[PDB]
This record gives sequence, structure tokens and C-alpha cells, in this order.
Amino acid sequence: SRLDKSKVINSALELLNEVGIEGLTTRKLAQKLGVEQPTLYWHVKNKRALLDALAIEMLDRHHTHFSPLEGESWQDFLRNNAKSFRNALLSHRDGAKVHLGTRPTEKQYETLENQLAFLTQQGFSLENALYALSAVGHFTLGSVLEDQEHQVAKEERETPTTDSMPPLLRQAIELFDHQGAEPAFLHGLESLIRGFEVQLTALL
Amino acid sequence: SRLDKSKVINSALELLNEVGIEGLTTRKLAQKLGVEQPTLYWHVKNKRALLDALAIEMLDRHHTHFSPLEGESWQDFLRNNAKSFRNALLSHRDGAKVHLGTRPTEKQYETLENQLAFLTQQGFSLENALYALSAVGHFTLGSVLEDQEHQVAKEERETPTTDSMPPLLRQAIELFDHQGAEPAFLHGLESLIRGFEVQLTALL
Amino acid sequence: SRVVVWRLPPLH
Amino acid sequence: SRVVVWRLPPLH
Repeated sequence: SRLDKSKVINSALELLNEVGIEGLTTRKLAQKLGVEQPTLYWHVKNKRALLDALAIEMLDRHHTHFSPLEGESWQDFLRNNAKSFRNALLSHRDGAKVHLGTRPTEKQYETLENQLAFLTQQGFSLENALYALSAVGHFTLGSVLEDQEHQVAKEERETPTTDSMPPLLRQAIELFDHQGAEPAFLHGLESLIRGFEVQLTALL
Repeated sequence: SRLDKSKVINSALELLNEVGIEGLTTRKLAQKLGVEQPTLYWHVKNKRALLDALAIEMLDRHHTHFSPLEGESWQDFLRNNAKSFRNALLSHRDGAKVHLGTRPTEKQYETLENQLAFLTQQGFSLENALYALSAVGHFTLGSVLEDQEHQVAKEERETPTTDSMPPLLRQAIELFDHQGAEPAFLHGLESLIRGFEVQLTALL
Repeated sequence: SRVVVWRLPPLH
Repeated sequence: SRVVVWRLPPLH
């Protein structure tokens, strides 16, 4: 009958792992909690609010490199931040779908101001710092979203033979599956950082 | 009572725009088609197969730069391909969620072999060509997925004031919204291409 | 409030 | 069939 933040978020993350993001509804959560829906409303007004709370919790638990570390290079900060963000998105079933569209709350503002102060002090324009961080965020989401979906689709589709593909495509696809999700993420992340370096050197 | 590819895919893309990807089911489609479900089964065995057909159709209609164009530079090919892919993902409601996890069929193999032949003839290793294309694909998906979700979330959440944010975050967020989806996509795409150039120059 | 935005970058 | 894969890059 009684709720608080921690009770509602712990039950919701277990439900997310049991049923996935489409399966998750405020009604199913109230039931798992053994509470009536109007008690739950004061804590999560709707699905959207629930998703946002769950995305923030996953970052609070697993996003260890949210903020720059003294005395990291900007390149190491961007790589570590992306890796940490990725770990948060992979922490739960459909975690990156949970994260899409999330807004910062006031408790992240200090962190997010420090990221920008740090990059601009490294020589980035404000605009270039914003889009370096945006590009890292969009590439990391895309990466995890595509990974997480192939995983789901395999219960649902005939598993494809590569035998009949033409030679370069066969070799590329077999190599992409062989090396797996983390090497593809690290290769793209490195290409982004190299591009940021090139653009920064110009500018100044 | 009668089906063929075009009838089923046209009705399904209109239903996608009416109800979005979660709203789309094979049963609701059979109803819109005025057909019984076993007739539909021979054309789409389940949701997964339906999604895959819809993702391929959106590329067949809107992905104009699927293949390299003679005599494009590799940088122009990668930029144009990404822009064309983006247009396909934006063509319908939830289009990028439709595209997640899609597998090529045999009719794309020629196209996809030509992309790789083209990049390796430009001096890429097979591995580096594969992950340049992967990184462009993941960044573009991420970009569109995040855009498409903020759009949805606005019917569902109090629209946030930036007034109380600290000065760099306030300026960055206001600038990201001001310039909009396409400039953020183009900035990330350009950073990727610059990074590819840097890595290619090394190598050889 | 004076200013609102309708699109945000990913949070991380 | 001899070889199958379980993860693919995005199609584009």
C-alpha cells in the first residue's frame, strides 16, 4: 500500500526485464507493487514519466564516467563517457529504447555544465562541444539499439546463412558478427574522436 | 479477399502512419485489408516479417544513394548515402524503429557488394570499409530515433523551460533545438567522415 | 517561463 | 548451410 521512489523504480526495472518496454505499463506495475493506481500516480503520472525515471536510475547506477575526471584528456573523457553510457543502456532489457527521448532534470545540470566547461577549456567552441557530445550520444544509442534488436529478432525469423553472399559482403558480414558488438562500437567511437581532433586542430 | 506484395505493403504503411509501430499488428492489418488472417500469413508470417518488408519498401522508395554513383568521391558517397538513408527512415511514422534489426535479402546483395568494392578500391581495408559503413548506419539510426522520440514525448510530458539552467548548458540546449535535427545529423556525419579520412591516410 | 525547447540531445 | 550469423550491421 505504501510507495517511495526506490520501491517503485526497483519493481519497475524488474518488470522491464520480465516483459520488455512494450510489456511495461503503469497498471502492470501497480499490480506488481500490490498498490492501487491512484497511489502510484503521485509517483509516476504516466508511462512517459516512468520511462524517464528508469533511464535516470540506470545512469545513476552504471554511468560511472558521466562527468569528466581530473586530469583526463578530452579524448579519454569522450571515450570513457561513451563506454559508461553504453554500459547503462545495456544494464536492462530494452534499456536503450527506455533512454530515447529522456530529458535531464535539475540534478544533472551541474554534471552537464562541467562537461561543457571542460570541453571548451580544451579549446572546443560551445557549438562544437555540444555536437561532439551529441554525436557520441547518437552513435552510442544507435549501436545499442541495433544490437538489442538483432538479439530479439532471432526468436522471430529464420537465422540467415551467409553461404550464398558475394565474397566481400560475405567476408564483411561474417567479420562484423565474429568481432561482435563491442569492437563495432569502439571502431565508430574512435573514428568520431579522430574526426573531433581534426576539426579542433583547424578552428585554432 | 486477394493479396499480393504491393496491396499488403501499401495498407501496412498507411496503418503504420495511423497507429505507429506498437499499434501495428498482423491482425489489424488483415482487418484493414478486409482479408482473413490465413490468407495474410502466406505474405507475412508474423510481425517481424512485416516490419522487415516495410523497412525494405521504404528503402526501395526513398534510399536514392543506396549505391555509389560514378564518379563520386568516397566522402561524397558516404555523406549522400547517409542523407538518403535518413530520408527513408523519416518517410513514415516510427520509421527508424521499423528499420532496427532488418536483414538484407538477396535482392540487395549486388548493391551491398558494390559499396564494399568501391570503398576498398578507394584504399580502405575490408574491415575499415565495413566499420565506416556500420558507424554511419548506427549514427544515422540513433539520430532519427532520438528525433522521432522527442517528437512523441511532447504530447506526454510538461514542455521544459531552459530558463534555470546554468549558462553553458542553457546555451548548448537552446542552440541544439534552434538549429534542429538536420544540422545535428550533418555535424556528426562530417565528424565521422573526417575521422575516416585520418585513419585512411594512416594505413597507407 | 520565457524559453522552452522541443528537441534535446541524448542525455549522457 | 555451413555458416550463419546472429548480428548484422544496419541495412543501408
